[PDB]
Amino acid sequence: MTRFDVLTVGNAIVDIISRCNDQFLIDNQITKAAMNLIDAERAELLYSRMGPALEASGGSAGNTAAGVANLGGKAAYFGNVAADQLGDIFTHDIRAQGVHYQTKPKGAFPPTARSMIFVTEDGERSMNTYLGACVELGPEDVEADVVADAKVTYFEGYLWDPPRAKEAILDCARIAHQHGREMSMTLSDSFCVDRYRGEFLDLMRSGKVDIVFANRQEALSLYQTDDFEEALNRIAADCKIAAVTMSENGAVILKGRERYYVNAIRIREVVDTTGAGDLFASGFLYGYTQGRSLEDCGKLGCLAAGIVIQQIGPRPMTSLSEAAKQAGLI
Amino acid sequence: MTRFDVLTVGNAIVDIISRCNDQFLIDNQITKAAMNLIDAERAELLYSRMGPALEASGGSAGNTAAGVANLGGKAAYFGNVAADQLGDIFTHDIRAQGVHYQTKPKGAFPPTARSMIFVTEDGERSMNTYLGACVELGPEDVEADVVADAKVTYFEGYLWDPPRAKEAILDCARIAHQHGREMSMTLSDSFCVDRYRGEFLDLMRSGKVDIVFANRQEALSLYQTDDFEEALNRIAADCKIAAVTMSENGAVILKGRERYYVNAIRIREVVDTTGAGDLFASGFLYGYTQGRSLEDCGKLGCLAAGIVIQQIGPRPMTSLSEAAKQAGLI
Ligand SMILES: Nc1ncnc2c1ncn2[C@@H]1O[C@H](CO)[C@@H](O)[C@H]1O
Ligand SMILES: Nc1ncnc2c1ncn2[C@@H]1O[C@H](CO)[C@@H](O)[C@H]1O
Ligand SMILES: CCOC(=O)c1ccc(N)c(N)c1
Ligand SMILES: [K+]
Ligand SMILES: [K+]
Repeated sequence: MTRFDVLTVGNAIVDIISRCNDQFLIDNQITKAAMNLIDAERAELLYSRMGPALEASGGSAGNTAAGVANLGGKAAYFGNVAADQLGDIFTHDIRAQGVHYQTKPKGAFPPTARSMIFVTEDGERSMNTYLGACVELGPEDVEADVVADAKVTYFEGYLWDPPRAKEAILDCARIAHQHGREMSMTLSDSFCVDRYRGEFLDLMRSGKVDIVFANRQEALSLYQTDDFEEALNRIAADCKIAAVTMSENGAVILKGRERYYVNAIRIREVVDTTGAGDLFASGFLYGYTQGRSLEDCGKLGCLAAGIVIQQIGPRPMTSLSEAAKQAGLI
Repeated sequence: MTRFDVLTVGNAIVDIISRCNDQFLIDNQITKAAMNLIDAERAELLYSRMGPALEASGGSAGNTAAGVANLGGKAAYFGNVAADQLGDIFTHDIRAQGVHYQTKPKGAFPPTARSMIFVTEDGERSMNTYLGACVELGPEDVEADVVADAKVTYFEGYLWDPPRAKEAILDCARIAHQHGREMSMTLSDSFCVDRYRGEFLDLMRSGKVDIVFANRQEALSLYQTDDFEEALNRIAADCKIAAVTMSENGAVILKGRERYYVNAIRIREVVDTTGAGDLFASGFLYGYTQGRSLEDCGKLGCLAAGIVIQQIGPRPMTSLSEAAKQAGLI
């Protein structure tokens, strides 16, 4: 009997969300559909140009933990905020969803990370992230008893950007595996992959990462190929289990020579794609820690992903567990 | 020609929004559909029990100014925040809508006001407001040049709660009337009216308030009657122009013996009633300052109101001016 099903580790972020036209992206040299890192000066500049906005707790892994909790699984989260109002919001939202969150702020500066997310008419999201207090996450924030007591520890590729987070993750890897648990990562973003390609591959090939999440872009980038079939064969060879999403075309789960294809739910309208990948991981990891088939994990992933893209905000405001019961996924 | 069509004055507040069941209201002794004032200790308590939330810039008058700006009118706002992150959010959202907002924060403490708004399945909103830095708004925040140059200065009844706001308002009344402009107020909330009945009536009868906004509940409370026909006759006798909203039953505008009845627009679904009255006033005051007839002012009000209640958040995220152009109201 174990304390947690899923522990996630990520950049703790509050989203600042606004709708824009595509000319806004071009005028501001914002790479569309991507995570764009920005300094404090650029953050002020972009905000000055941003329309009236809504705020909502974010962070890829934070969203994923929240999604596991919503579904009914037992979640935990590691991520550093500042001792400020944005930090208080982040802390409230994740804890109120029923996720264990005990990471202590280190001070007020740097302030709590934020991401200005611009949503275009097509529902695509373009993120502009000032990492703030995220740069302070290190080994000192690893709650060893939590990693030891979690079926899966899952982390973002995004953590390779701040300086010392990777050290926390290696510490996590070691504790998890010594306790016979498994480690999971998402590739996060195609440019993030570009930046850390060798390191990500090393994590997979050394056995420090057991299950890998990727979308089509991330997979294509990982192997710098335009051949998706090549990407699928290579990713299968590089990790024990790979879950590869393909947006409206659904997902394929890979294990050794096994492939399991899952359909995407049919959408009324794409509101905002923010959190689709995160919530796919929520459903997959919930199913996975409940002992479900790799196909059923895929199904749960697509269900959670499908729900999150039909609302504003990265964390489902409706009941995932209820949705899963209605869908016969239970 | 003048710089401003509408100046509004109010409690500068950021909303913290969550959906709840009706048992939540009962267990926490929250008065349904009402503005519930709370201290710092109660705010912490309620937040600790609140679910994952979304933040959005609020304040009744704030929403109203932003709504006038959305429709194409020239707006200005007086309201006091603190020098903190919530205050920076408030300052951003109202300015980015093209509202003149120059009220200077006095420090970091008390912090920026916030209201925890719980939305029930029926779409009703129950607000729980800590006034924070709002208690510091006073005559010193009256930008005399703005009042002098605004066609209408509009204020909340809610302003009678903080200690010195009423002094700013009397200064606005004097300046507005001496420059040949009009003063407007909203009765805000039925319990607010209970609290300040004598003072509100005196504002109306002395000529400091020319145009009054009320919903059915507020009108009945103003005269402590369950006879709505009595309320309409009495309100028409106490102010020059009365705009009385009746939710799904639309509105009635009253001027002397004239009555102009307006229908509510067709609604897909009542998502969240937060801002309905605020945006009615936006539509009304936009028409009014554009020389439109009282009936067409009603119509523009009902349109702006009808749009706001079909979304989460108190400020329409879509173009009101475009909606009005499509609506044949121009
Ligand atoms: N650098 C980053 N690291 C982790 N998460 C991020 C980063 N930038 C944006 N996000 C989060 O990604 C989520 C969508 O997947 C958003 O909620 C946003 O907060
Ligand atoms: N005491 C108050 N004074 C002014 N506005 C308020 C108060 N409490 C809540 N509000 C605002 O009322 C709006 C809905 O009319 C919400 O956006 C909320 O911010
Ligand atoms: C409900 C939020 O309020 C506070 O935390 C708070 C209020 C007043 C103060 N002076 C301080 N320091 C904090
Ligand atoms: K979304
Ligand atoms: K609303």
